[PDB]
Amino acid sequence: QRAQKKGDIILGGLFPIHFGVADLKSRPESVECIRYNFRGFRWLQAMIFAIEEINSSPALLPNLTLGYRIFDTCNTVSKALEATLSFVAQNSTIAVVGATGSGVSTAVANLLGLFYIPQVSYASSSRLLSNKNQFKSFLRTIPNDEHQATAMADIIEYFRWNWVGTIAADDDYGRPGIEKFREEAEERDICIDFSELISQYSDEEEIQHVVEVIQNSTAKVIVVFSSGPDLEPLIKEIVRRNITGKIWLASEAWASSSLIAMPQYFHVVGGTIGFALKAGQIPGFREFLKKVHPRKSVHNGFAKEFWEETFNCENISSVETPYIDYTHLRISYNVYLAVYSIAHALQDIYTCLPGRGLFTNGSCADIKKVEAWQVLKHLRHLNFTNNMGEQVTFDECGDLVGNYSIINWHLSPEDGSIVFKEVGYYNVYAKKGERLFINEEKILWSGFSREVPFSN
Amino acid sequence: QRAQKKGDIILGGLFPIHFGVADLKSRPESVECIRYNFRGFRWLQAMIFAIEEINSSPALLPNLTLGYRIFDTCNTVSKALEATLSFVAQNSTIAVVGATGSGVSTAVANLLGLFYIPQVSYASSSRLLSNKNQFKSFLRTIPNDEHQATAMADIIEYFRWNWVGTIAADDDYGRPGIEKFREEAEERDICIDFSELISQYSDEEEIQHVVEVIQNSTAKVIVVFSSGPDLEPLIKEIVRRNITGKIWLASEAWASSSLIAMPQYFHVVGGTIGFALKAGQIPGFREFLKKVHPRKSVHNGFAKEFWEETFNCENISSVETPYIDYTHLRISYNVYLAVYSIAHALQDIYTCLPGRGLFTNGSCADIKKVEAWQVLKHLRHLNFTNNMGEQVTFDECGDLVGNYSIINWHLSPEDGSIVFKEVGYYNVYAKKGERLFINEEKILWSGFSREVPFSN
Repeated sequence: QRAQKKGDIILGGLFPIHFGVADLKSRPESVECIRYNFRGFRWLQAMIFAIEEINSSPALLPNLTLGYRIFDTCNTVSKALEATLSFVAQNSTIAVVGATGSGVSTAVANLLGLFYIPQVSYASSSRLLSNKNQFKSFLRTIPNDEHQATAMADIIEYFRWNWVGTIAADDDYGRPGIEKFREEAEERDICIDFSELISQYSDEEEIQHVVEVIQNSTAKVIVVFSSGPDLEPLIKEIVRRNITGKIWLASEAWASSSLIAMPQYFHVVGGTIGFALKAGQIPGFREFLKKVHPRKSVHNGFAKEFWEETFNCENISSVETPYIDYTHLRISYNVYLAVYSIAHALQDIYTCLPGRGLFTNGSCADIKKVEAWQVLKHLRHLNFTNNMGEQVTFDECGDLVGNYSIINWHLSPEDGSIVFKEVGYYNVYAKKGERLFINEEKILWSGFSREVPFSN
Repeated sequence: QRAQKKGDIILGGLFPIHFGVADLKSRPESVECIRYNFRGFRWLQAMIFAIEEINSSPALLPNLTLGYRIFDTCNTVSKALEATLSFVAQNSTIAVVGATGSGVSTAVANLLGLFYIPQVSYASSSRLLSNKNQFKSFLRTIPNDEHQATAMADIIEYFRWNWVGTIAADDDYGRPGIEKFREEAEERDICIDFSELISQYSDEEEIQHVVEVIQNSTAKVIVVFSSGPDLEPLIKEIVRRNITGKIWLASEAWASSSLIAMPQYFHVVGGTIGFALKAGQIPGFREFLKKVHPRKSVHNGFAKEFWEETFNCENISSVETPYIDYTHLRISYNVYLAVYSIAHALQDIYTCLPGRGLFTNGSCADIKKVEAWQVLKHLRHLNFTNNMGEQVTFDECGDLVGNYSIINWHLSPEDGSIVFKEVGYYNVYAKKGERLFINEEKILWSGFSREVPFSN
């Protein structure tokens, strides 16, 4: 299954269409995914949507079509790596949209970097990815977790808390991020009661042990740096243990994750203050999402599966699912800018006056035979503006930043569903000590109480 | 340059023959190594030595020759990855000796795992490599750093110290290891004055900052988890800063590293207590090392370089160098067992009675057409004995353990060189609290003083 389309310029794509895959008595026989990832399918959608829009856009890259080769990482390096090999078979993909996971992106960046194939991630936020010495051809349209780690400490200090816990996934997006927060704390005089590591495949024993350490601890505030899949197993047992009254500080990855944000668990996950990326605006994207259908599209071979999953195999709106059930496009917007950033780099090459080329002898690149390294060069020196009206320009470490959005989980009496209410903002562009804004109101501590909890 | 030799069974090899490699105005043009790694060349030597010995060994694998395909990782994933691709071009290498670096091995294990190619590392000691969920085809002949992290804490508690520092390389062999030690401390009531991260390519500013944090701190004991190259830059400035009286606790990687262990720095690096792996015994290896010569051997294309480096381009003994200047073979012995472990696995396949096969239907594998996954199966269930007289059998996470050797750096008045005197032992096979033995004598605190230093 691969969303593929013919084009003069081919752009690779790696998306988590699923959440994870299922001795050697025989051939390994590969492995199969076992959990469809709605929203993740809406991701590749944006990518394809942006490609179509730019093809229909005469101003951007005229007399030139752009094709795409998009696969499924399924939150597994193995499937992601097999794909990355398929991308560098000739070395042709001029660029590949980075994967979402920090660990998955790390591995793909290793191979892609060897051939200097520009990789623009849309979710990877691991500080380790900023090592251009190893990740030379890595670029990310999402802020690193260094800023996030700082914001959490600010919030804990803001509510006068000195006794807190810690739970991070045993992988790139968590262990490194927590390290930064640990350093953020202690300096602000915030003692850490306990530190725990969880995984999507933690043994039931491990889960029991971490739940045991969650209890016992007198700390009521517990910071959590983990994606939805890794924290899914832990929260499940916490729910049956019915451990309530523990306030959780989400970490973006699971701040808007439906995997954890479900009414059946609101008893414990209720009132979880987390961090969301600034909501972007992709116009005409809603209609594109509704115009999906098997037999139709054809290129997006991923539709069949989607349809089977959304219709137990008919209007998409008929069946509720995170695919079209969205209020703010955040990571989806990141993907849109990611493909647009490459589009502008290619357009720059298409429009480079001789003697004004960033290449040697001020020479330009023949887009008729553009090379990936040439795109990387331009991508490094990219300074265009966003559709939202915002100058976009990757930094020296190929990273662009943006303010966060403090969010608090609240229950809606209309449908009993979990509505995420913005409660404050964190201005990254601001100065230190004047970057955090949290309206004390709109904060339902522990899902209901409106009195700041005690955590000393 | 590749040490290659024809054989029915081909075993890959990745060794750090060097210590590291040297915009996009033009094609990247690859990169070149810039520091020969003596001892590292002595490593591949052992590998080749073991291959020859087993070929000349009729009992082990009769009527069967074994060829090798060995390259240079040069402490760089990029060169290492390019090699790993060369190994899986057909997928043929039945097995590849793992690299030395934790980060380099991690990446190679990703690709090798995809094709289930058994990888047996000889130095990689990163706990993260024990994640068989990701590293399914990873096996290591060296203990993880979890045991080491425990030993350090024991030593600090043994000498009644509560105020200590921390300096780890910003990579797999350091950041994860220190995390374990941090947890080891605090529990033993050992406060950490400061924690710093260093790299082989840390900016001079970074070096100045870490040296500044090294000073100021009242902590006299400073634990250091880093390989020789990463700590080389920091120690250089500490020497010019002439910061003396600071006791250092080596971490195996640099406990016997000539890069740091040099008389010109004994003023600061003097009296550094570190951890060394149990010394193994490879018989007849000395003569093999002396029988090296360009024009001769031919297969080891790495000789030319070696010769140029050892003779500024003649008897090898004439020129002193860590290649033949060795008193205890440790990692070299690890490589010997690594290739022997594969040899025994292949011999098991060569001798499997029908109906007694670890494969389905109790079927054996046709060694005439042996597959890598079949070798992996056998490697998992390997239980042979060492030449030193020791049963060798990888654990569930493909890791074998061994007692460590507390070492203290001492100056020899005969040549003014830095002699490493064994001072104690750490029995991993022993119980908790009864595994650490450090003779208080033979300990020259700060290189000279014989009075336990004060670090509160």
